[PDB]
Amino acid sequence: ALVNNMSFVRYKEVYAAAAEVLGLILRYVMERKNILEESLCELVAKQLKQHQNTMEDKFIVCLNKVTKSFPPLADRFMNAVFFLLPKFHGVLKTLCLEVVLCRVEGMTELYFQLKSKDFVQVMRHRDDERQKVCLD
Amino acid sequence: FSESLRKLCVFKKIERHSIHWPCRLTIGSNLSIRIAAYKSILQERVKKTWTVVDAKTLKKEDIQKETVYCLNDDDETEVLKEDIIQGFRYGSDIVPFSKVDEEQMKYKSEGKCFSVLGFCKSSQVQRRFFMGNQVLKVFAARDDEAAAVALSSLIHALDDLDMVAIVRYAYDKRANPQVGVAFPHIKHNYECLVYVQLPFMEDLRQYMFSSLKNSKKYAPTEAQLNAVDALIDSMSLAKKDEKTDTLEDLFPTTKIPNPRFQRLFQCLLHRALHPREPLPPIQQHIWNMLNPPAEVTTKSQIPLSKIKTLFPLIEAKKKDQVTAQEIFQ
Amino acid sequence: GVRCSLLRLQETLSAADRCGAALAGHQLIRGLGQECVLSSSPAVLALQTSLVFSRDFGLLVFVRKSLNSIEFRECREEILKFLCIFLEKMGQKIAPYSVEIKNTCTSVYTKDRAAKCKIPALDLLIKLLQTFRSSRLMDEFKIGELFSKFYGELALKKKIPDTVLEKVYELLGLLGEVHPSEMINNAENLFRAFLGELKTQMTSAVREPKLPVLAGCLKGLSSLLCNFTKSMEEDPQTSREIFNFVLKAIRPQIDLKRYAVPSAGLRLFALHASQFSTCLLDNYVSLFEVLLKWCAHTNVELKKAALSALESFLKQVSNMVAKNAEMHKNKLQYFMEQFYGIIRNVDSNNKELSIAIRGYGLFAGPCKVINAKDVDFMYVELIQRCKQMFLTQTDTGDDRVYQMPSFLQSVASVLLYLDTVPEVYTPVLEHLVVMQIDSFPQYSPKMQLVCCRAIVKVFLALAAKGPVLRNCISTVVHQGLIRICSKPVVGKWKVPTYKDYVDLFRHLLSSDQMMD
Amino acid sequence: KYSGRDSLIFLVDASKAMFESQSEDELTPFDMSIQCIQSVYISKIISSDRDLLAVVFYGTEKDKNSVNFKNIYVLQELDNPGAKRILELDQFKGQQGQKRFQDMMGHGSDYSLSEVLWVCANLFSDVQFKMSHKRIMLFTNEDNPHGNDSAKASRARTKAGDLRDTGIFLDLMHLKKPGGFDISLFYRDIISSKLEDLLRKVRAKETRKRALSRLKLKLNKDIVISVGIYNLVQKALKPPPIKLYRETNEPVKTKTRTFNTSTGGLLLPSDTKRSQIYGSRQIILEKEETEELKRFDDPGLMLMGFKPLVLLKKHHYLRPSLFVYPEESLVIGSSTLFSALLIKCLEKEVAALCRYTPRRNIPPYFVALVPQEEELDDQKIQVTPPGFQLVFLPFADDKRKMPFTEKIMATPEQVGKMKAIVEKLRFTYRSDSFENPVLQQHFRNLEALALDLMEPEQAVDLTLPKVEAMNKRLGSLVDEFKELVYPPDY
DNA sequence: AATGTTCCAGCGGAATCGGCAGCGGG
DNA sequence: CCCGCTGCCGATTCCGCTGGAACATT
Repeated sequence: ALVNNMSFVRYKEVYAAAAEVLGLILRYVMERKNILEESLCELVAKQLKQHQNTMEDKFIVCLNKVTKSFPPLADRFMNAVFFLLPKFHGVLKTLCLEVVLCRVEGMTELYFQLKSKDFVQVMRHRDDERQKVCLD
Repeated sequence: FSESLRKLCVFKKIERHSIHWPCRLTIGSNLSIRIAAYKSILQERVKKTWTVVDAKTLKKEDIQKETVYCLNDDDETEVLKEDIIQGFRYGSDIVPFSKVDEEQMKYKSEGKCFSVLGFCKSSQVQRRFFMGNQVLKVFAARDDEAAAVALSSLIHALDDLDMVAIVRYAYDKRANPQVGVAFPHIKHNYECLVYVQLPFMEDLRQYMFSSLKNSKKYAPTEAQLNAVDALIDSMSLAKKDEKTDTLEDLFPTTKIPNPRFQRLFQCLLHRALHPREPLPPIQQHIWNMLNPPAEVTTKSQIPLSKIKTLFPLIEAKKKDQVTAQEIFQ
Repeated sequence: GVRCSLLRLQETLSAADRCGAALAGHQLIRGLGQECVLSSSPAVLALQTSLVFSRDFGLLVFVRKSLNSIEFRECREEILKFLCIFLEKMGQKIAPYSVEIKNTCTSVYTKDRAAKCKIPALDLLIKLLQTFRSSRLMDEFKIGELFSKFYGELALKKKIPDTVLEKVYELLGLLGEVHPSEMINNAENLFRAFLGELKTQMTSAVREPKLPVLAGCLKGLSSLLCNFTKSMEEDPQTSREIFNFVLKAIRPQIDLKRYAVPSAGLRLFALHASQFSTCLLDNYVSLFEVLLKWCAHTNVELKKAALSALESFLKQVSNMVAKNAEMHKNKLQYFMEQFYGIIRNVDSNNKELSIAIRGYGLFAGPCKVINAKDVDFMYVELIQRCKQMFLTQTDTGDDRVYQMPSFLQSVASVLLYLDTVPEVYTPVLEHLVVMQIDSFPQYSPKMQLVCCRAIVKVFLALAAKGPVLRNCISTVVHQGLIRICSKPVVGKWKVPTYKDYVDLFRHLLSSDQMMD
Repeated sequence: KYSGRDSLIFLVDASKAMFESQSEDELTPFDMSIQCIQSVYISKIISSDRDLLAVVFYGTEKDKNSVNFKNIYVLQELDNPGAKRILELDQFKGQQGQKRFQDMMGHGSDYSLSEVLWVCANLFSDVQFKMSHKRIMLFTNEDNPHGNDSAKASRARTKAGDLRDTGIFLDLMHLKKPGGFDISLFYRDIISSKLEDLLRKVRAKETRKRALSRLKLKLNKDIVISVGIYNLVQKALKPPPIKLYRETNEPVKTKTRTFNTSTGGLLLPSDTKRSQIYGSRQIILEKEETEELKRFDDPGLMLMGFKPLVLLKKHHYLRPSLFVYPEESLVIGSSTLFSALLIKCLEKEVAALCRYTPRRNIPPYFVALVPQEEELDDQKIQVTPPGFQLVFLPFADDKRKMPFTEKIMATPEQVGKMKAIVEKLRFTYRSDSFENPVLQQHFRNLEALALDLMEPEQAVDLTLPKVEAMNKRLGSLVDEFKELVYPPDY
């Protein structure tokens, strides 16, 4: 019931807030490690999957919120994040870049991945918020 | 004076037998029956066009509409009709070679025909695939009516069976060839062969619809089922009466005339007689003509209320179509 | 910054991979425009103005050369948008390039197909025609052929988006407003056009009205009515139809959001009420009701224009009744009843108190026609009421200095009409004028215009009586200087030193002519 | 989604084994793949000319792609089909095209099968459109692109699943190395020959799905169920011509207007009226008046009652039937009433009767909502959906009366021989496949004109009768019919 | 003249998207 | 009075269907 309302995509203060709280909870259960962490991680990945291919914008909003406090969830979804990156414009592309920033370390190549997604041009886009994330 | 207004009975034996279209049934290439197709049930339109006349002089010849094809230059650099060839969208581009080329290489129908393509036994021709704008009826040719008896034999062989005929029909050389069905029929005053068009393969469309039988969100309650049963029974428009043990036809919509041209006639009459008065109202006999008799409505209110109070919330209504005349008064 | 991106924006036009080059071009345009807008230094600012409007590279060249290419539509949009901003940051210092820009707009409108590009072009052309109102350039803007083109657009084109019919109609009106000498021979047709389209959009019994077309047609009619008066004096056919349409557009219909038709209709009213006058006395009850209820609508822009419309309505009806205030005494009685009912009503709406008392003072004129004594009853009722509230009432324990300008205007309006000033309220009137001079800083801006107008109207009022009262001007000015010079100079209020009064006198002794 | 254009990337194998024809002179499989892609372009350029198509070559020598992997050549980034691209692929037909391919990019190399999948993913991910299906057709015959490496195989499987999760479905048609499907590849893991259809199945068709009307079926006072009125069968017709400028082949931007009240001057749509001259006198009224005299009801369906399906006789056809199907999003709970009515009407064999009004200002017209039952099986034969069929009912003058003054029967023995003939010619009508000769010929002529190849094909008219076939399959009984009672008699 | 075809014009579904209001904070 | 988001709702674009008017033929 906790993760369900993250599928109630009509008010940000509902699904986005649920995603924030979910990230906090899941980081907590990871830190104070207990056998509820993988179950919740997979459960949350389930609704994220259900959003990934039908509502990309809400998918990335929720994924950004969760990875604000729980980076390691992004590993399952960085492939989808990269596939979606060329199709976003505005704040959503910034959210995608923050998501990929969360897990920059440990990514095997990340440079073919970025140049392929035309990283140099997106860096010259006129926006102080996104430029900063690109430089990070 | 009730039904005479309600029906076209006031017109009788005034309209002539419309037109015979002469052709020949060809089964294979040897059998041939001289046939006359009479056009039959067919959409009716008014035969007069509203003519654009300029105001304050009411003269048609006083105005001429032009149509120039200029260009997309910085100014509208007009070109002439002699400098124009029709193209066709093909992918992302436009194909020239307008009219004489396609006149040469267009399909040629090889003249009119009513050849038979075979026969279909069962309901492979079901009414939801009729596709025409008209319905023909072919009878016969007179003057040594060997054709008429031959077609009588054909009709009886088709209707004693459930068999139907698939036909390649073409009006003339220029008409696009069509393929259709040929109904047997059951009439005693006469015996025809009724033809309707039939779809090509790029006409019909496959659309996927979620089922309602295997639906859990919309499973109907048996109380709802019997409420709907009561409504249907209370709202029937057919009956068995007059001690004939046969079903009659109440409210025969196939008999009343089109209100469109009737109301147009009355509006034209009123505006001709009274040029200053505004639009008349719709005659009350018109509305009474287009409504079921009172007994079914009176029988129906109660089951209607049962369904209204018994079926789930008919909830969402947030739409409107307000008109300028009523939004500014 | 610029001409680094401008050259790149030029070279993106010839580069392959269009719609991929278009994104880079759009980003170049956005960054370039953002750099240009933010720079405030006339040297760099002029350099940017020259570079943007260059002839080899430059925004207009890009627009004209990227015009047979759909891929750049967004870019074109952006550029036109930016220019509407740049023309606003600038002024007549776009004048050298104006014709250039004008041509560009026209060309875009006739070659681009997206309404999202036609709209910015028409907006820029409207703002050009508005920036260079009276200038040498207007004869160079080929206004006659511009009108010929856009008036052809009304017939020789079928079904435009209506987000561009709005702009086309508004521009056709603005052509009549500015440089009317070249519109002289073709305004009549234009009038018919408006009276045509408006009619449909407001009288169709078959189709939902197009609100944007309504707003545009009303705005264009408003502009056209300047320089091309349609008065009931000589046109009691067209003017009545104009009034009927305005009335329909402002009256309370079914509760409508998207306040754009009432707004334009009653702006037209506020600007040209005098033009259609006889109709204005035939609907005074309903007009007054509608205008009042609009004034309370709480919409920040509808309320303003509604108040202006009410002011013009009251002014016109007062003038009309004053000429013949014998068979219109019913209307005098009605309006006095309404103003008194407002005053007697315990509301916190200072706006309606202000309009009530100001209309009371306005109608004081025609009231003396029927009695010649109620004008003397006024300026005593009014002076006493105004002394009891701005002269002794809670010296600082309230906030009702808001309606002092309206009271003082009312007094000025009243006393212009009475002879034989009661000569014992002269000191109190002087004290009110002195105190409003003293309380000028206490007002917000755009509320300082009204009080300066009130002060100057009072000064004009009692300067037309006789030298005996012209001495009161000397005394009141002397007292105002006494007060403002006697101030210290190095849930909270502020303190004025002397600065806040400067514009005050700068308005009083120099800037009344365009105001009085 | 409605505006979701379909995508398809063609991934063909050029390594070594498709430039030799397995010791045959029939067709090299590379040529077979090029033929297939030509077929798909020419089909979707008139069937689905909004879908995106791409051709990518792997195993080549030189490379081209946004990542610069080796041996991957994207011939065409995915976009709408056109004549230019069909010609660009046509230059690789046959052995002459084979050597042309050899010289422009050159086959033979060590491809990865994990860089190429990545290139396909990038292609899919670099477009700015809503895509309904991402699919990749792999044209290859080899079984083990990993014949000497297992890390390569693991990376390929990884990237295949990595494609699959993003909704990219890889399907493989294998160009039969010996000419017959006995090479059974074990890659059921990677994928989700059936190819003759892909050579030529759909000569011409279209794609869509849309409401065509969103109305309210009102139970005559307040019980309103929202409902869509779909068009199951439509009578498609050839696209309209485009006026094109001779000297440059450009659209010409027509503009029509009316003017010259004997003076010369544009007439606005407000200074004209509409008249009809009857007999001697002329009746005049304005445009909104001539639009409003045809106005009876608001758009929607209103029940007039119920009639059993028996007494509406099924030769009263004048307008192709439509398809009522419940729409809940406008008013909630409509589907429940719709299902109840469907079930009850089916069990009673009674069709509803309504007064139909599709648009705002249009005369009402009587229709019959005939229930139809969804049919389906284990094979999932979804060939009719549940709902209602709007049969349009004629009024009184849409009917026409005929001579009818002819009544002559035939003896009950010609019926037997006609029965012989008809049961001889009895055949199952069809599921499809009577495509319009005029439309198909137009498409073929247009293909020829755009690709200016040789000269236009001749569409084989399925509509024509196989006259000799009937003549031979009847034999000696039609003449027996001709002269049994009625000789010519001269 | 009867009709079928072509052409032009108008309405609506669906997706997109921008800004218009109104609603809290400063 | 400002200032700022943020729902959301209106209009555009793109299709597609229908209707009406014009065409050309025996």
